[PDB]
Amino acid sequence: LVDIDLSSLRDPAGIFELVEVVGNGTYGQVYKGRHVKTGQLAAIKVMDVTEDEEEEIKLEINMLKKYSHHRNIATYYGAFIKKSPPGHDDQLWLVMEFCGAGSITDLVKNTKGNTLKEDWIAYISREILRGLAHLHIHHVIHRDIKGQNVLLTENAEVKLVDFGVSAQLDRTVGRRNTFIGTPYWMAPEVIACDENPDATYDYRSDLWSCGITAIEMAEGAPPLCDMHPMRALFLIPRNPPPRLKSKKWSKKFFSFIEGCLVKNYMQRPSTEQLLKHPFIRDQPNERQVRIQLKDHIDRTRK
Amino acid sequence: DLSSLRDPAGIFELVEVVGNGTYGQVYKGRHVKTGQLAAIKVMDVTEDEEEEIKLEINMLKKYSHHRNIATYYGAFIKKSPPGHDDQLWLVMEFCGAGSITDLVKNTKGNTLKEDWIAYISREILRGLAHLHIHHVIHRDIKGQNVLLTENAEVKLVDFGVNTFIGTPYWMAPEVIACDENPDATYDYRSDLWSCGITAIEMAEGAPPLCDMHPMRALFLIPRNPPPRLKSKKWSKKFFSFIEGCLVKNYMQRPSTEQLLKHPFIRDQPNERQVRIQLKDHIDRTRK
Ligand SMILES: c1cncc(Nc2ncnn3cccc23)c1
Repeated sequence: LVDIDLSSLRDPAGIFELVEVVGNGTYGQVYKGRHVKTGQLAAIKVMDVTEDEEEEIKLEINMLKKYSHHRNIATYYGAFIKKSPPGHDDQLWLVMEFCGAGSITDLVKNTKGNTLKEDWIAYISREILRGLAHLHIHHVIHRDIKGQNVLLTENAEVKLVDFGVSAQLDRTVGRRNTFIGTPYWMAPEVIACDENPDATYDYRSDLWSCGITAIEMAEGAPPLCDMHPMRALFLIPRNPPPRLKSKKWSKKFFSFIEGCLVKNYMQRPSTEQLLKHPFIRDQPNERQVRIQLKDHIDRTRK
Repeated sequence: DLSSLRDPAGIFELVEVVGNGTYGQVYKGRHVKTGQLAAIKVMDVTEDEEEEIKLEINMLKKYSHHRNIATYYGAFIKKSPPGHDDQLWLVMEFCGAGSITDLVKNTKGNTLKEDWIAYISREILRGLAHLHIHHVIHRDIKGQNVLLTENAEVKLVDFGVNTFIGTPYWMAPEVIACDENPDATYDYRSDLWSCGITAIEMAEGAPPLCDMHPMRALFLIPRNPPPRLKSKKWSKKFFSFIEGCLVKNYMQRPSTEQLLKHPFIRDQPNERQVRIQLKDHIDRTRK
């Protein structure tokens, strides 16, 4: 798009507009929007921000790493501030490519038995991996791969949520930064312990999260769901790699999970290696899966 | 019943973001009909929730009636259009002077006078003593949850409160799971550790380890010796009070009643003047 500037905080007038009526009290909810110049739909994350946070947002935007677009990433369109008079708070807008069919989590929640068919898991997992491969080659770690951050377009295209990942813009607004988020999709290396005191992310941390997302697609929830988050945090580096509960799954799927879920990131395969895994590489029903997913989308849209 | 909750249209308007009790945001709310101020904790009702907010509202109305706890007014449901969750509005007492964190950040040198720390710490302890006798653990004592009214009254907010971990800096060692503590216990005494961290925050402008990434702070809290005031300027009674709050093993940590008898808390002859001095600061902070 012609009027996109990812390096500056601008007024959205004449660039983007909300289509849904946005009320009072926003803190990260996503609304249908539109690119004014092209008419193309957009997803707009809206947050009420203080005058102080706006100054901070400006610096964070300067630190945004850049990367070309990719069919498996919901294109990030920038950050905007919609001004209010002094005293009353302004609103930060984070703008992204619109994905109509909702998240992978909603898809599984809406599916009978909260389990997706294996060939659907293979298709979705490959698209996630292709999205990650693109970020990784540009030296960007997603950091929040989970079913809720993997979206479907109307045409069953798979896209990773990008509301400014290379500077975690959506997890800093209302002091959500000082906070440890949800731990269920966290790799062992991102959690500090005796052998790992400097809990440092690596590109490979996204691959562990991708494996947890594949279990989430298979069982409707990540392995340590409902457990107090502090206990999940203690158990992740200690427990054996999570494994699918049901015996119904193919050997290739169990094998794919073993690849993602190597606890020691130094021994965990790269995104390129996981893309060559038979579960991902061999998809002869790929044409049909898209058709099957596209029908599930159109049937839930009523 | 949750269905009995009315729409806030024509009753309350959201003015500006004041805090965050995450879940959701906290707003300075203006009563449309009277012009009177209130704090509004806005949250999306997944429902799901149902019992979760029902028991939050239940404990808000049950325990808000103590001079050291901000009083609960009522609740509203802002019905949202399809495709979005409805919003729950919890209306609370607006504490005009803001949080003790803001107070210290606005103070020159990011340090409060010792007799102010003693006064604030005692009111926190009195608020905690009320919750503890009613078998309630606050679980989130920190400068951001300790507020000052315009009359320099000290009030606690966001008590008795879930798949995410908040900020870890004020967490007691027992609330953090490790080899020797796999269960991550919450005891009434966990609030006392947090109270000690809040006293350091009042003294230095930030809790110990504020620098560290939250995950690293989480690893260091059970390992590091009890935090201690950096400056040598503080009195021995204040160092002694911190030693009392900051006993790492909660089984050996004094109760709220024992800490209320500590000389730093018990001996406050300038109590009348401190309130005057605090009221002066808050009324001065108007620009
Ligand atoms: C409930 C839960 N978490 C935070 C709050 N914050 C406030 N509440 C009341 N007055 N006030 C003035 C400034 C900030 C606040 C309340």
